[PDB]
Amino acid sequence: ISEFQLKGTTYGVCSKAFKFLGTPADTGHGTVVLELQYTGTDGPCKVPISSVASLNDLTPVGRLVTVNPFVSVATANAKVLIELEPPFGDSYIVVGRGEQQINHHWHKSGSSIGK
Repeated sequence: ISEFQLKGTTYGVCSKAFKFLGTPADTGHGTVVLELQYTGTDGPCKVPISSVASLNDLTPVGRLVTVNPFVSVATANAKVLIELEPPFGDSYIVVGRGEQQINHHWHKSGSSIGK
């Protein structure tokens, strides 16, 4: 399920220095827990993370549960666990902007993969 203000264009879409620490894992509460580390000393920017049902990142079907995805400071250099909402059947969790990205899958109660 999806709203505007939680995705919320609070700044321009950049991020540069992230790396995965923990790929998304379903909480059994309807959500996934996902962990990154922030691999640089810079980049106050609108962090591109998203939650969709078919890697249709072009129209967000889920949300970012933990926070509005925006890096408000250069001090964001943390190792940081974030919740997302992956919809039922399938989901795809995208981390990045055009030329610079990563993505991960999930499969939950009626997937194309049968779970």
